[PDB]
Amino acid sequence: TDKLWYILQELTSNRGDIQGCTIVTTQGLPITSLLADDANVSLISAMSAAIISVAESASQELQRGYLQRILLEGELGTIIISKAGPHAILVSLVDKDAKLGIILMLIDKAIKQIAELM
Amino acid sequence: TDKLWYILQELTSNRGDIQGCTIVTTQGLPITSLLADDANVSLISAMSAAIISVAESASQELQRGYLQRILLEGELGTIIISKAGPHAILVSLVDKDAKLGIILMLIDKAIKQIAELMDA
Repeated sequence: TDKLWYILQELTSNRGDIQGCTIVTTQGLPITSLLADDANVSLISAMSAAIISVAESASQELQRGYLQRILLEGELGTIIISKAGPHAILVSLVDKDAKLGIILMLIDKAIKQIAELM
Repeated sequence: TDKLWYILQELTSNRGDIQGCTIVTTQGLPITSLLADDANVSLISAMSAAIISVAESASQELQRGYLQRILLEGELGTIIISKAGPHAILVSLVDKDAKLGIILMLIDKAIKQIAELMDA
C-alpha cells in the first residue's frame, strides 16, 4: 500500500493539473488514495467500478476490444478511469483545462507501475 | 439530415484514422450515419447513448458537472462520444493509434456545427 501511495504521489505532483487519485479494486473497494480530506473516497471508488463494468461490456461489444481506459470530460472536471491490471483500477480527478497528453503519459506510467505491484 | 451527413462526410474524409461516425439522439436513435457497411448502426447508437446516460449520472454525482465528452479506449480501437448540443450526440469510431489531437479539433468543429443545426 505504501509503494502504491508513492506511485500516486509521483503521478499527482508531476503537475498541479491532477486534482486527486485513488487505486481501487475492480469491484469498488478503495485500496489507497491521495485525495482532499473532504472528498468521498467510497463513492468515487464505487462509481468508477460501475462505470468500468458498463464500459467493459460496451467496449467489447463496440468492436473496441478489451477496455483499457475511459475518460469522462465534464464541464467542471475530468475523470480518467484506467485498468491497472485485472485486479486494480486507477481513478484520476483532473482539472478541466489540463494538458491531456501529459496526463495520459503520466497515467500510462503509473498504470505500468501499479500493475507490476499487483 | 443532409447538412448533418455533410458534416460527417467532411469529418470522416479529413482523417483516415477515423473509422466512422454517426449522429444519434439522446435516446440512442440514429439521426444520420457515415459508417462502414459492416457496422451495426442501431447497436452503436444505443450503446453510445447508454454509456452517456450512465457516465452523466456518475459525473454529476461526483460533482464534475454535465458530461461533455467520453473517450473509451480499447485494445483494438477507440470510440469518442461527444455532446453536440442538448439534442444530439456525435459518435466517432477511430483507430487504436489515431492522432487524437487533430481528431479532437475536428470533432469540436463538427459538434459546434451540429449543435448550430439542431438549435431550431
